[PDB]
Amino acid sequence: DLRLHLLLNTSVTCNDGSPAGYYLKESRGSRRWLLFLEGGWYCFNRENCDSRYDTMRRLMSSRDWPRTRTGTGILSSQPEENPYWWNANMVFIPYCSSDVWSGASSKSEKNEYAFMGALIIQEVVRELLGRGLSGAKVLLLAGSSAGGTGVLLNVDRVAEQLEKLGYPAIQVRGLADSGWFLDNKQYRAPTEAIRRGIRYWNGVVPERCRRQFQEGEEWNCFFGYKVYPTLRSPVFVVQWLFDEAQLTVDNVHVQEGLRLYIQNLGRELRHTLKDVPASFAPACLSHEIIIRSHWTDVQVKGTSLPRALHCWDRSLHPLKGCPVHLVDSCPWPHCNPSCPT
Ligand SMILES: Cc1ccc(CN(C)Cc2ccccc2)o1
Ligand SMILES: *[C@@H]1O[C@H](CO)[C@@H](O)[C@H](O)[C@H]1NC(C)=O
Repeated sequence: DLRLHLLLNTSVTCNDGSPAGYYLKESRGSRRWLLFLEGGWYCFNRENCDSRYDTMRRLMSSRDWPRTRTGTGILSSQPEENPYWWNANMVFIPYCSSDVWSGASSKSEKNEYAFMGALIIQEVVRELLGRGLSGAKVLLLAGSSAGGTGVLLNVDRVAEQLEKLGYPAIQVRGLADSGWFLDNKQYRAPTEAIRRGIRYWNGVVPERCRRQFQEGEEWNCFFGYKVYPTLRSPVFVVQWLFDEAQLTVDNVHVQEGLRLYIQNLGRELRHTLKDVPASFAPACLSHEIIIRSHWTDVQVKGTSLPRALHCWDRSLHPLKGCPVHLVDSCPWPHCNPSCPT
């Protein structure tokens, strides 16, 4: 199991002012570190954050967190469950900031809630350097859903943090799972909700992307195909072609009109990944995968996701029989027989 540590700097807080934290299982024979960002949507004004505090409070507060968590999927220490990185040092960072890991605002006389996701990541990294991270060869920042978008927003800032602190030898990389969305036309909106969120959170985006889109337009950097070309750290993108959260925001729940909509969505997502050299994108209706225990089951062109990630590792030392770019071409959900049931 992974053991809970609340942050020693208690000014870095969850939404309600309680300390943020992380779950850790050390592997003293390994110089690889996996830091995973939890997901779970977000809230963008006082009224909908109040609702979330009533019935999704573990995503806003550490008051009720358990002392341990079992590592699953890519966070498992068993080679049978995790062929990729079973011997790595494992970290799970709970999502308690409701800001897609972008915020830098404290609770105050003028703010009912604190939104400190970007600062939580920074503080976890700093405290881990005293526990063994200082000796690392590779730090893989991973995440699912809102945490997958969080990887895209934060991987280059972690790389800059470690450089400025005097650790140029640690290679920082990103793994974004189910966080690559389209700002597309709905079947019957994310952009306006994210625009309001950034102002409510004092949200921050990567510097090069901010400089392209400029003031008032930072919401663009929450969309994978717009922020990814601005990033310097290596990033592997995992994305279902028919993501259930994408379909929810598109108001989709089969006649000709809906058939054409769904096929066009799959084609648009394929297009945005054409020039992403490390990626895994199966033609399935699902959401998240990398901390699911049966993440080993799905394959594209005969290659599993743990295998693709291992091939990525080798590429960062094309490879015969070890591909890193894997995108399905068939045009309908479950045209891949290995899709989750
Ligand atoms: C279960 C879950 C957590 C987060 C999400 C994705 N959801 C579309 C939120 C989002 C993320 C990034 C950008 C815009 C919106 O699903
Ligand atoms: C705690 O975190 C805050 C916000 O990031 C920072 O301003 C402060 O310097 C930190 N305290 C210490 C002792 O590092």
